[PDB]
Amino acid sequence: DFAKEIDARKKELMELRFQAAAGQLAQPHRVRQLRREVAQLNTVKAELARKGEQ
RNA sequence: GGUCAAGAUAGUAAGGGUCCACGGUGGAUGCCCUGGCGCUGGAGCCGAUGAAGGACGCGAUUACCUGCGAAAAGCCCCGA
Ligand SMILES: [Mg+2]
Ligand SMILES: [Mg+2]
Ligand SMILES: [Mg+2]
Ligand SMILES: [Mg+2]
Ligand SMILES: [Mg+2]
Ligand SMILES: [Mg+2]
Ligand SMILES: [Mg+2]
Ligand SMILES: [Mg+2]
Ligand SMILES: [Mg+2]
Repeated sequence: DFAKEIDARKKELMELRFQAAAGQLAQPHRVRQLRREVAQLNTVKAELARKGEQ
């Protein structure tokens, strides 16, 4: 399911990128926030790798 | 006074020269430190877990440097 959680931020980042290429990018911060949420969402995966499996 | 003769002698500067006054150019000199030099003393290896050094990228807007690496001027934990 974590891939499902990731690609939603991906698609919003894509359509938001399109909007930036056009005439409307009124909240630039929503960009890097979404990128944050991807990094976090992957970093958490790393913590379930070594945990449990040892 | 006036003609006539003889004689002497000034001022004109086209442009120049010396001096002065005033500027332009140009970056010496003084002052300054963001940069260096040396001695002393510490510390002294890095890499197949990918080194040293690079290439390409990551910004709302990014050409250069800096930082980073598709999780890309950052992500998690701890302390101040
Ligand atoms: Mg003249
Ligand atoms: Mg000059
Ligand atoms: Mg001086
Ligand atoms: Mg110095
Ligand atoms: Mg390298
Ligand atoms: Mg970028
Ligand atoms: Mg660069
Ligand atoms: Mg990846
Ligand atoms: Mg903290």
